[PDB]
Amino acid sequence: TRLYLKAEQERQHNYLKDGPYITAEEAVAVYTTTVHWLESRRFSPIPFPPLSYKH
Amino acid sequence: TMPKPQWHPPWKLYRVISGHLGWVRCIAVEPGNQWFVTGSADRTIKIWDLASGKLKLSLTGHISTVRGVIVSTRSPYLFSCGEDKQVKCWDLEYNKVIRHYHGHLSAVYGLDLHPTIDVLVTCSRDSTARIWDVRTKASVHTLSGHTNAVATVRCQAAEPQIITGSHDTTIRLWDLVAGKTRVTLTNHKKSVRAVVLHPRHYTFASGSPDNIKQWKFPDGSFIQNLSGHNAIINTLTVNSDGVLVSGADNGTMHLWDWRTGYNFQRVHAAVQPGSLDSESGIFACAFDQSESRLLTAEADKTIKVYREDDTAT
Amino acid sequence: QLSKQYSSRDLPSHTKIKYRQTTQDAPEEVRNRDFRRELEERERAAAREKNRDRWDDDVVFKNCAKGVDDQKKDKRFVNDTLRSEFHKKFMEKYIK
Amino acid sequence: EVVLHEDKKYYPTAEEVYGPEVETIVQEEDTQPLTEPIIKPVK
Amino acid sequence: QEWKIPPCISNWKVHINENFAKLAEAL
Repeated sequence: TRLYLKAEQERQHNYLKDGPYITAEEAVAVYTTTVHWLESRRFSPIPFPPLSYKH
Repeated sequence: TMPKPQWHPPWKLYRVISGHLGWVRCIAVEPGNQWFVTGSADRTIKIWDLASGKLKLSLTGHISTVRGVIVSTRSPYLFSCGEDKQVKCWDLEYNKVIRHYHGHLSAVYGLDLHPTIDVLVTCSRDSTARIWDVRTKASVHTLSGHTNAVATVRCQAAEPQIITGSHDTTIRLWDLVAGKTRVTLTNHKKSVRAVVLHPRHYTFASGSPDNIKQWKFPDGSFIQNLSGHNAIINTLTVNSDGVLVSGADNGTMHLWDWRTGYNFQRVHAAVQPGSLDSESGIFACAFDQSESRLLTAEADKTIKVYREDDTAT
Repeated sequence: QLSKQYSSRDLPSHTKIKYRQTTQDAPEEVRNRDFRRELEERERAAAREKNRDRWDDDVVFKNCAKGVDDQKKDKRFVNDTLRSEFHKKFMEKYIK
Repeated sequence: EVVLHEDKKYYPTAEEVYGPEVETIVQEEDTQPLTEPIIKPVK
Repeated sequence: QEWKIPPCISNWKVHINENFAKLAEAL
């Protein structure tokens, strides 16, 4: 447990120092692709649960 | 000086061997330049091919840090001693322990073999040193004397057979058959960690954090004082060529002209790839049988081999 | 004042001393030997030995795995217990 | 430029620190597996 | 004076990269 949490704290600190590894253009590619998928799938967003909800 | 005395060639680092997981505390070399052995905090004893530097054989059996290692000349044995308390005799014919010498009350820091008699001499934190009959595993003598831990012990054939030093800063010379002290030297101000006997001259040297003293035999008349390099110094070792090497806890190593105290070279060596700067310094070091290679045991968990530079002048 | 007490450990064992023999490497041989020559030639031999030895029309990404040749991380030995590659592997293996 | 925590070097190459002249070799494992004798008996 | 030792009274007995900006603004 102690070792694992150490290397953990290491990886967090290295993720803050070294910045996001996903770069940028890649991330845009992901977001865009997902957008196209949900588009062709007619998926309507899930709204917030209303105060009156019978279920 | 006598006249800008004895020109010796510088040494260079030749090879670095990794492969201990703990600090290497001890190096010994086999009588035929075939294999050299190392004791470690890893709790192993490893035997390494002198030539290629490949690891031949890992032994396991000590419970704690192995501190001291000797390869007998006249019999196919290792002796090793540890922080455990245990001094073991390995029969290298089978790679197993055949005897164990029992009786020190604390960690055993050091050990050595009489060159002709067949008796083993050990130093311990418990402030004693023992003379052990190798054959019967018997405390021939117990050398009471120093007030702190005995650190380094050397054994010789002639007069004062046993030369020993301790952290209480005083050297006693022990008359083997009596098991009593002939000479007490008190000229170091801080702990004596290392001593060494000169192959031909009939003299001996001792090292302390403060400085390094040579001695006449017997009875230790003062002779010289080599001053220079100030660290807690763990190793003194000498070639037949009159080359005296001083290791140290801060990593530093210095080469000396035995005769004059001319310190021709200073070697400060890089710590290993990982590591930390603080884990530097050589616990111990030795010379192959040909006097052509200097081996060092380091806290960065390596073995370094130094080779005398052939272009030199 | 020596006690008549005994112990198992203490009893005789290996009462004979194995002296080194001539082919094992008796001191006689050692004294005569020129080690330096032997050490050099062995070294040379070792060196020689070493020498002898040596569609998808649609995707997010062009090849990531271009020049990624492993790297010498497992050749580096590190004297630091938490940043040794051994430790990384251990940590990787046993935690989820 | 960017380095994933997958790699991210700490410490220089082993070789670099010591310099070229010395040979640095990492022995792990060993050879001459133990049933072998260091010091082989006479026959 | 140099060898004054701080008493070891016992308790028992951060920076950020700018790439995050480029990423976040990109998204």
